[PDB]
Amino acid sequence: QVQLVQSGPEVRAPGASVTVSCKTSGYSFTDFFIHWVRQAPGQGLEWMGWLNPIFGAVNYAHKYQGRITLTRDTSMKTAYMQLTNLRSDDTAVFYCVRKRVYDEYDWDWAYWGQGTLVTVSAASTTPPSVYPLAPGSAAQTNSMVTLGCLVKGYFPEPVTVTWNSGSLSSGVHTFPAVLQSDLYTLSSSVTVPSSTWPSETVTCNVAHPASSTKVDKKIVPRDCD
Amino acid sequence: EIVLTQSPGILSLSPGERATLSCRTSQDVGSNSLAWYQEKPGQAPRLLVYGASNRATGVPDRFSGGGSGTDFTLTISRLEPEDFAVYYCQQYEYFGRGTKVQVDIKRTDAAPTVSIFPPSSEQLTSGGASVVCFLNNFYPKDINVKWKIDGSERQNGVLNSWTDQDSKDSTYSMSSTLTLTKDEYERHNSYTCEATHKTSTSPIVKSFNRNE
Amino acid sequence: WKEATATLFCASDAKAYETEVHNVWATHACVPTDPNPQEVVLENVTENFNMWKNNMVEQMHEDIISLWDQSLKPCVKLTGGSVITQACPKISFEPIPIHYCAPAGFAILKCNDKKFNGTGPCTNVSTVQCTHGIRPVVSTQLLLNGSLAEEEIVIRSENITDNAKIIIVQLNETVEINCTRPNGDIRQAHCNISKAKWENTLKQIARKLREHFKNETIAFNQSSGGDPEIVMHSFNCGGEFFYCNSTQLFNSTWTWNDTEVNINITLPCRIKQIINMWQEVGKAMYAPPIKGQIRCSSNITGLLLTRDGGSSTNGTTETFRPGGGDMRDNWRSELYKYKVVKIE
Ligand SMILES: *[C@@H]1O[C@H](CO)[C@@H](O)[C@H](O)[C@H]1NC(C)=O
Ligand SMILES: *[C@@H]1O[C@H](CO)[C@@H](O)[C@H](O)[C@H]1NC(C)=O
Ligand SMILES: *[C@@H]1O[C@H](CO)[C@@H](O)[C@H](O)[C@H]1NC(C)=O
Ligand SMILES: *[C@@H]1O[C@H](CO)[C@@H](O)[C@H](O)[C@H]1NC(C)=O
Ligand SMILES: *[C@@H]1O[C@H](CO)[C@@H](O)[C@H](O)[C@H]1NC(C)=O
Ligand SMILES: *[C@@H]1O[C@H](CO)[C@@H](O)[C@H](O)[C@H]1NC(C)=O
Ligand SMILES: *[C@@H]1O[C@H](CO)[C@@H](O)[C@H](O)[C@H]1NC(C)=O
Ligand SMILES: *[C@@H]1O[C@H](CO)[C@@H](O)[C@H](O)[C@H]1NC(C)=O
Ligand SMILES: *[C@@H]1O[C@H](CO)[C@@H](O)[C@H](O)[C@H]1NC(C)=O
Repeated sequence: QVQLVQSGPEVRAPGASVTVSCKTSGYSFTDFFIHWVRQAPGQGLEWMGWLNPIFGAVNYAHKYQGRITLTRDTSMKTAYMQLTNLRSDDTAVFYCVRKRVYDEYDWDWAYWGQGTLVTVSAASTTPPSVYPLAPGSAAQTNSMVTLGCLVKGYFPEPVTVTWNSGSLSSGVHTFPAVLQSDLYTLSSSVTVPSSTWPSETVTCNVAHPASSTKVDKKIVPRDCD
Repeated sequence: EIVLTQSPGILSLSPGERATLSCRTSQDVGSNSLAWYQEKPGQAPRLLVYGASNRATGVPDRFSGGGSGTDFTLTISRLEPEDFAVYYCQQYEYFGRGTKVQVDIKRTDAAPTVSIFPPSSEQLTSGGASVVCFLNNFYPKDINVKWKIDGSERQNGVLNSWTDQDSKDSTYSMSSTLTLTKDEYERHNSYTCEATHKTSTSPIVKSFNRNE
Repeated sequence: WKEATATLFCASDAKAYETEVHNVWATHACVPTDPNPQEVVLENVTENFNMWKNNMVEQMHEDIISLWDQSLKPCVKLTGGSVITQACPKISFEPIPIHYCAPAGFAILKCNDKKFNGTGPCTNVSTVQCTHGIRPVVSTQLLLNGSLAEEEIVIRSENITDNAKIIIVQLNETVEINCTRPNGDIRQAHCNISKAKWENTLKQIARKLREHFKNETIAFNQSSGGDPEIVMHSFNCGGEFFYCNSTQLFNSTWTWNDTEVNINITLPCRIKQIINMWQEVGKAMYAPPIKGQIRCSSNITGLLLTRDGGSSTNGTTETFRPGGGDMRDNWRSELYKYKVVKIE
């Protein structure tokens, strides 16, 4: 079975370099080209180049010619891609890919690697601040009340947000993260019956595995004078 | 070069309907070159069709590719929940900019539930101030949010986030967060959140005065 | 004239007494040459040839692999976990013409169209028993000592707009290349090529390339990477492996206005002892070069090119770099005219 296994995700600063490996199994390595495809969030799939394992012949797309190097290790059945002078908008998922059938058309890419995410940021591992969002003091008690949780200024993605240790899932809205501050921020909302809160505890559980961070913040009614 | 124009860019449909994806190349490419790919977030792209009309291994008969000269079509006969993704046109090393099919189970129109939250006291201790405003459980997806500090339109510092269609009530939700320095926050009083939706001819407004 | 695969045999004028290594192989693997061979010009005949799917190429490949494997003696050979050490004496090395012949009951059809692009129908067709004498020169980037096109330079590719597919240029005029290891560093050598002759050839090649990329600026650029055997014009001269920096010959741009109009071009070369084998994946180390002048003046009659892909962000310019490596393309440049057919 043809298998393309790539290396783990990498975080790099602008101007640094990155190298991605593609370990190959399941076929005769020297009989197929290896292409590399870039997948950016709003740029949707872009070919970067191929390497012929017979010797080290390469073809580099014009847009990448000065910044890309494609090598291989036929003994280990592994292809490599090196990218230099990484820019702020170079964040992308890079794929290692092979064609469908030997000797035939070269661009019918039936076998992909799992992909390697490379994140370019000047930021370092930063834990998030967890801020509670509670209604405004008076709390005009309708049937149900919407609470919230603001997870601000963390790096890198992801974070997991639960409500009451997962006991509350109905009416929960954890929103996709956004990027300003060179950091990430997401908000989450839970809507419970007005007889539930503040009568019973509603806590916001936030987990940031990158920075060894797990915080719980109980939502308390605001006090005013 | 060879440019591949995929139309339309966005394609909103409901499970069960038929999706016809177009792709037009700048040159004649015969009838045995163009290939289609399926891109779903979290997994590698998947080859769907090669040689314009040949189904790849493991793809069901729901996916059908056609066309010859410069007009090509990827057709999805019945469109399952698995099929909602973005699909790419390919010839040689060149790609179309993609066409996304979106889940949109049809529904009756629903007003958003707007909730505005002042900056918490914990954030103000750290010199920051964020005003969060949720717009929950509305339909259709199209919605617009305006922020008004002291009656003036505020555009800087607004960052939005949208959920996909909820898998239980066929609605959408959006979160808007206005971020300010704690100083600029303490220099104004009324912070209001304005939501324009298809349902009401006048916007839904939630507000709070820092005086109370 | 139905076409099928058939085991070929070879004919050559090899000398039974020679120790030259091509002569030794041909003496016991081929037969003598027909002095006055027959050639019947077929009339009102049209057949389809395909140089890119020619079994004659694969058969000649097995021959020259077999030749080299029982001929060149490296001191150490590294072939997948295995490593061999043996005596490595210098050999007499100069390729001779090898004809390829159809067995009884088969024939060879030769396409005589002088603008034949490599695939599709051919109208002026001949039938012969054997091909012309083909010298099996192992090289990269440049095709040496081959046969010329009979009218204009011809560009050949399985699909010219597919950057993954090699381009074989066939010239109609020879361009000399004199390579010398002067009798300092005993691995240092050079090759001289006429500046005017080469630059005039690039002009005409760009024009033929311009026909498949109408308007468009044609550019020649140095190899983008790979092992030394393909980044440098690589070839064997007298048993020694030459590696020549060819940058000076691929460093020019031509627009639809540059096709509108002595001194040498001398490339620095190295004689390497550690070579990357082309027959199989593996590394072979040979002995240091012989002493004395090492001279061989070959004829450049073809080029192996690879076109850069991707959307050029300038606007419109095609870039071609020297390719090679798969020696099947070398035999292909000589076997494109022929195909084997069972007599029916
Ligand atoms: C070369 O490729 C183009 C585009 O894929 C195609 O239209 C043409 O038929 C091909 N030619 C041959 C000889 O395969
Ligand atoms: C060569 O010409 C034939 C028709 O004369 C055509 O079918 C074939 O595609 C051509 N091949 C090229 C241009 O590579
Ligand atoms: C070789 O071909 C070129 C164009 O391809 C032409 O200008 C030149 O005259 C030809 N030379 C001979 C000797 O036929
Ligand atoms: C190359 O060498 C041959 C003899 O080996 C000689 O006749 C010819 O003039 C030389 N040409 C150049 C350009 O050195
Ligand atoms: C040759 O290719 C290099 C990239 O390897 C590029 O920077 C340079 O501009 C090219 N020169 C040309 C096309 O003349
Ligand atoms: C060939 O020589 C040029 C200088 O003219 C140099 O820039 C280039 O790097 C050399 N090529 C190799 C493969 O060393
Ligand atoms: C290439 O050509 C340019 C101008 O024709 C020249 O300046 C340069 O030295 C040549 N060689 C290289 C390696 O750029
Ligand atoms: C060109 O090279 C040959 C030897 O290959 C040499 O005899 C001749 O003098 C060279 N030309 C010049 C102008 O030096
Ligand atoms: C090309 O042929 C000449 C004449 O026989 C010979 O001296 C030279 O070594 C040959 N070149 C190669 C690379 O075999």
